[PDB]
Amino acid sequence: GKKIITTRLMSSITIHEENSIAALEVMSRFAADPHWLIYLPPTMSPCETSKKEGMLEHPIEAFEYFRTRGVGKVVCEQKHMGSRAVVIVCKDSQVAEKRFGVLDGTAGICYTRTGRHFFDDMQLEAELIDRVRKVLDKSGFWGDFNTDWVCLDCELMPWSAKAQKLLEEQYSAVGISGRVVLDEAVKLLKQASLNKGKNADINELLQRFTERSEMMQKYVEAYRKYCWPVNSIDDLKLAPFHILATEGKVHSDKNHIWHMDTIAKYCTQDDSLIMATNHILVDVTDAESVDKGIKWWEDLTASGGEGMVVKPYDFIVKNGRELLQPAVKCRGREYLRIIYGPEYTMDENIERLRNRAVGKKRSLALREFSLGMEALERFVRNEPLYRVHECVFGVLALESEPVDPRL
Amino acid sequence: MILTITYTQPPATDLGYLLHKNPSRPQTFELNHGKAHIFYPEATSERCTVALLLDIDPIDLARGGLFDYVNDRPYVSSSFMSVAISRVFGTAMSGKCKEKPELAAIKLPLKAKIMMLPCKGGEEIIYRLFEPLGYKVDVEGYMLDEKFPEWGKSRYYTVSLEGEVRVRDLLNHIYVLIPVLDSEKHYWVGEDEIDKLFQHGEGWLVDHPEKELITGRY
Ligand SMILES: [Mg+2]
Repeated sequence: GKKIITTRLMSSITIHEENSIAALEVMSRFAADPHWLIYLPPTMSPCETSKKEGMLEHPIEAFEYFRTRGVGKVVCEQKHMGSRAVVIVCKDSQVAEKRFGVLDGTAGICYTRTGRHFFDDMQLEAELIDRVRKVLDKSGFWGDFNTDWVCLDCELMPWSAKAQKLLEEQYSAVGISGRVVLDEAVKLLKQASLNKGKNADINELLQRFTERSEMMQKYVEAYRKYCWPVNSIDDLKLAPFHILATEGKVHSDKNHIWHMDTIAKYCTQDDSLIMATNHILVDVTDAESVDKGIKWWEDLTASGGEGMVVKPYDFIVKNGRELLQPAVKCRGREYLRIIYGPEYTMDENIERLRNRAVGKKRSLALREFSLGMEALERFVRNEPLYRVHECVFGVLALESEPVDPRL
Repeated sequence: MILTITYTQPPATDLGYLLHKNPSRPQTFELNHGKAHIFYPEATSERCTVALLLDIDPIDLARGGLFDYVNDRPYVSSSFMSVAISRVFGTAMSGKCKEKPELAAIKLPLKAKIMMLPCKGGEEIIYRLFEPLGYKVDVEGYMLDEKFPEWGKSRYYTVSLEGEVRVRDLLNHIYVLIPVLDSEKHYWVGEDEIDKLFQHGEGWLVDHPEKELITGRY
């Protein structure tokens, strides 16, 4: 049957039958203990397509999204290319049992956007949780926040730590087949060029395939940047970008500069496993500040960064009664070859990709954002588990709604 | 993505009449979801080589999931290669060659190269398919990524065929046998064309020792 959920930010969100059953599958077969699942992160929308020559995404459109909706300042954060990880740390196993109802003796958890343990090996998880516990220990975090637990929203690198089957079966398959035939194509045409249905020109063909070849090479360089071997916990990198909740408080009232600052100070000192996030503040009304944003994004992506997440200065923001995106993604030209394809930048391709519709994606994000906020507030005010769970379950169900996967 | 055919009996330019394509005139043919190019990287009295190049559009392909947009289809010798062979070498496949009827009627010393044939069953399947037709068969394989040998080897093979065979038989054999390896053909075209390129076996196929395997994969 149909499921209506009520949230503080949106009073009516429908979960349809199809979606509820698709969620029930993954939730009952592979998910962690539902006592830990107090939140699932939302999906995220990209910006309008760019006009600028040979560009699909560009900072200007994301800046304009907020400026035209009354938001004067945005925080741009590096978009780390990993896997979203929700990290909950308790001071000890007695805190987890008391506060969370968890019975298996653990004092923390790292889970994924679908609610599964990130690590197949519990010891490796416990090890990661313990490194975070010590950093919080030494920074004075527990005392300053009067809490014996914390829920962090993070990215865990490298990508290849979770995506190896995708890399093997899809990404590197395109890369080896692509590099091999495209190089051979160039070589044959060059030989044809030197020994020189409808008529074709040999030199134009050679020029075209030379370009297809150079793009394929750059596509391969792009995916490799986010892969490296993991032989122990020290090859990993955790980058928290939100402090979501501590005892008695959901930190959705704090601005993103606060999140960045508080995280850097309480989480990232003297332990290279836990990294700070490169970020900047941008006044979207000011030409000079916008120029800095652009320059900063251009440098980040030229040095191999995926792109940025553009967030409103305040965590939750509204244009009148209209809820706005809590985040807009704006990804690098080279990174996007992994998403739109190695050859998407060629003229005849990139022009056909400018006409994309983000309306549906934007609506899914708002609804998932609203469910996550509600899950966190219900848990922080001590409502029963099934009230927290229905919001978390709701996020999972909406994620099974079909939508363009390149967004 | 590439098919080459090489001929060395002087005058080797006779390969041009047999295939009904002038070595001095490169051509482009329209396919579903892209184009095919044919041209001659070499054409002398001693050596002639023809090349058939697939030019698949990744956008139109997908418009006809993330890996519907990013996939190996533009870069491999799938059933698209067969469809292109029929579109470009159709007369030669029939056996007609009014300029050199004698050459078209006998076995010629020929070499073919088929790049990036995806094959789930490995080298073994390729040998079982081509060796009984009398070819000398060379197969080479590839790792997925030489910077990541731990990801292991790809399922791609570049195949070399060499033998004394009629031009029409060489073309027919490749035309019919390539899709046998294409596990995702019924996905990218489906039914209409697949039936069309099984009718062409009406001979040697009934006598091929792998008739079951071949009829199964269709
Ligand atoms: Mg990502």
